[PDB]
Amino acid sequence: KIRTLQGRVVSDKMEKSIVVAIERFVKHPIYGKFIKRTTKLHVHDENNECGIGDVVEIRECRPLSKTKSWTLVRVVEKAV
Amino acid sequence: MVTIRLARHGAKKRPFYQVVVADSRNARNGRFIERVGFFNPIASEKEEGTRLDLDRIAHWVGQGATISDRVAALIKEVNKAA
Amino acid sequence: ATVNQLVRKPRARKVAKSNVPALEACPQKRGVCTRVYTTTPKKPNSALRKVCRVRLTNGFEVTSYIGGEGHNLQEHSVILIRGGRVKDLPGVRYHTVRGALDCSGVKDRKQARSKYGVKRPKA
Amino acid sequence: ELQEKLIAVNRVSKTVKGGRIFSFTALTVVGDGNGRVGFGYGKAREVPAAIQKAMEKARRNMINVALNNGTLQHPVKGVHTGSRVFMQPASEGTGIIAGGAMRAVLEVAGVHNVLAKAYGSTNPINVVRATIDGLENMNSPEMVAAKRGK
Amino acid sequence: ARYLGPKLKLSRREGTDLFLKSGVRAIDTKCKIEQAPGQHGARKPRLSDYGVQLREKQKVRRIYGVLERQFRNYYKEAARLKGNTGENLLALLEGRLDNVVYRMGFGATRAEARQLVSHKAIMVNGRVVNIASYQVSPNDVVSIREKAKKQSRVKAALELAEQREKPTWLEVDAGKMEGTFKRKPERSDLSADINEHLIVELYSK
Amino acid sequence: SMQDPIADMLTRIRNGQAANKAAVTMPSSKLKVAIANVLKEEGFIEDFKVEGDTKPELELTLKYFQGKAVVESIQRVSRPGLRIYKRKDELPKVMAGLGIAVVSTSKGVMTDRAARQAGLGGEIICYVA
RNA sequence: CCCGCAGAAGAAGCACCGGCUAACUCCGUGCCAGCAGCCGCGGUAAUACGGAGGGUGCAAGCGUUAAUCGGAAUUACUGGGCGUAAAGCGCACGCAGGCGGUUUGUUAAGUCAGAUGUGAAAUCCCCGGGCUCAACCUGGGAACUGCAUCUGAUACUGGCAA
RNA sequence: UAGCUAGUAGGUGGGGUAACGGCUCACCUAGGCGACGAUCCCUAGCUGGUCUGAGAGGAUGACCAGCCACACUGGAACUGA
Repeated sequence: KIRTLQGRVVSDKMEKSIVVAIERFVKHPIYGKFIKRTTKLHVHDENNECGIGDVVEIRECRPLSKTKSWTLVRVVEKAV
Repeated sequence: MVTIRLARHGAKKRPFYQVVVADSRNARNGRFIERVGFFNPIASEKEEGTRLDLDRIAHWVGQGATISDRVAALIKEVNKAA
Repeated sequence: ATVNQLVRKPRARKVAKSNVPALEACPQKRGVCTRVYTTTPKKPNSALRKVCRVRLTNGFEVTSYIGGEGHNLQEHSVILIRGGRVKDLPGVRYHTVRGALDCSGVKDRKQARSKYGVKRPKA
Repeated sequence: ELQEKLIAVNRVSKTVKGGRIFSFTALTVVGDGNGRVGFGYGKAREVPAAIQKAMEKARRNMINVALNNGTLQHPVKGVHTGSRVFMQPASEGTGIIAGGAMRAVLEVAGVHNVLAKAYGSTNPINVVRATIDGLENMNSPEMVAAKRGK
Repeated sequence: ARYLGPKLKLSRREGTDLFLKSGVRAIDTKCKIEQAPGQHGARKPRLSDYGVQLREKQKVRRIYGVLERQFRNYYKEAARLKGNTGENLLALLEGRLDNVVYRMGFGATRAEARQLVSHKAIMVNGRVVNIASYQVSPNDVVSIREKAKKQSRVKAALELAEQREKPTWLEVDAGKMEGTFKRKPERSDLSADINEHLIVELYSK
Repeated sequence: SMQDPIADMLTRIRNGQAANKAAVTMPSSKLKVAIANVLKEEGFIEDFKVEGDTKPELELTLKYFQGKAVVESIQRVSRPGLRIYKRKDELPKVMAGLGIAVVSTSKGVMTDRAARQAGLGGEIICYVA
């Protein structure tokens, strides 16, 4: 299959694009504590179906603008 | 061009050559794709002096690799067994 | 101490700077010895301690102790400063290498001879 | 087969009416060479009387240690006053490599090849007291299996 | 790079016969052993703990004729080898070629054996070895060449080989003047009085 | 508030051994009965008994060999502030094998010997020495 | 590299000796000259200064200086503390954060197990081999504690539902 | 050093490149980054490794090898795979 990620929409307001925060849960190298850690990504969506506060899966593609090398596959869990 | 060639690694007045597969425009003792055998011109009169992986050499010559005069001489020395 | 508090702000021991700003941390430097002095020590000791004041080659003007019994330094006398504190004098941080550029070896010495710049007597 | 050795002698003082008065304290450890370790303090006005009181107190007040073949069994930590002490059996980890005043008690204790590292304070009067406490609460595989059934 | 001095002085600081002058006569008789290692030698030392460890290391080096960087390298090799580091260290000191030439009775002392080894009078396995610290493997044959065979020294040395204890890990045979280092010496096969835990602990501080 | 009931259980057992207490009661859970079954199995407690219907109460009958107490030192390793997950190679032995370390592996709550034999590591709960 | 020649013949210094720290006396100096890494020596009998005799440690080196780590558990993750030694905010409310009672079901993100790809070669480590040995060179392995993907396990933690 | 950013963030279309792309231009939207530390300032080639350490770490990155950058200083292209 393809490698994909899941994350939540952190903001919405851009012209056929979105930005998604990813939560990786990584152990501290010295201290041995599992710490949450984000990764904000500028993600493309044609016809901008996902709004703010959603949860969306996301795959990597060719560059579509500056940063923006990521595009959604499936919007889940939109509940407001 | 990729070349199966020798690369000098022993001490002073005592060379040990390792036969590698390098992009030919690298340095001699520099970057190689894979090493594929060795050649000690002394070693002693014991057992080997030279072993050399003929399957990988045949693979690279199948790919288009060239072979220097020493490596050709060593393959002409270790023909199939001797 | 709580592991969260160290994730927020890690441990940090200070730098523990150098006693000898002979800059770059070079083993010796050379200087010009702007003047030559004798200086009285701190309280439990009493002597007159033979000490020069030196314009180094890196710009720093530092004062420097002169080891051994009797020297031949006078005011221009390019010397090779070494590094090493004399605790008994307030503010000398360096020594002069005896047996170096314009600093002769100690006259009539026989033991610990290498650290005073004196050659082996022929016998 | 008694194997006595002295660790520390000191000069303490008292400060009476007319000047000071100086006394000497020994600190010795005896032990047979197979468990059986004791320490004694002892203090007197001259040094040989001090060491003799120390030996005489150390020959009594002697404790059993459950040694292994020639060494400890499991790593053990003994603490006394300000003096924290680690030991590790070092299964033929050759030679007794301990701090001062711990080398002696481990030497006459009959152990041969442990690894130590005292921490904290390392006053000799309290670093033994932290080796015996230590070697005292170190128990053997026939004692743990005695406790917990098997 | 080697000692070159008064030998019995070194044997007199240690308090023990270091076998440094084995030679013609019997037990010392002109050493004043124990009495005075220098001018204040009549004084008892009251030696420290560092002093006993140090003095044990010096006993062993002054026996086998090794200096400190070489000895220290033997301690590193004995440490990394599997087993008991004291026993490994004595096994490394006993495999030295000058030592094996001394044990076989080819030299009267270890310095004389070291000069036999040094002056190309000794072959191992039919090849001449010039080096005092060559490490003799088990099942080797070390012998004297045709030059420096039937020279007086070695004969006299074999004469005083019978006065000593005939080591178990050798094939001493003096007829052909060749020997076989058969196995590594066990710790229980040598000397019984050196305390190698003291030199393990000396280097491990 | 209570945020580590396992360390609370081990605290009950340390302070029961230290007070020559005959038996120790506490609120019960699946993990505490799993650990308690490991402790009875390895010989550090005498018995356990879970009673109650709507509020279960685990009860550990403690052991005392001589006058001394059997549980010499019980420690909590994987606390909630910092959890400790060891592999089958990193999996420690306590008092050089004379003292078990209760590891929660995927196959269940086991000891260090039993889970190193089973070929799988996990979350190391407590050292019992 | 081998053989032959002549003759011990061409071939030993450097630091230290009060304690720490292995190794001691005499003479000169007399708060001076000077020593010193710290403690500190020297104001007339100085094992601390300068010399000598003696000894100790290293050795074609030996000392000093500079720099790093160690010792230093004196930044403590392993592995420290906070009544009085330095250290509990003057006290609360509370957002983000950290942590979260108990039972069942599902997931399997953390966690664990296995597999695959990769983690260059040299270097470190192990077992061998060649230079008379050693340093050195070298064969094979281990290792590179990682990351990614796939396959599973589901006790604990997390997500979801009750 | 708490705000930084207007080709700036995104979109549509044209151009450009070997190739995606604000790479460039016109128009439209008003975004984007930031206390998980942006922006500014000081320092610095990076790594395999080296030194020390029981270890975890700490320091460092001379030789050897991989990558980057530079070629008196600042800029530009031409030829050419």
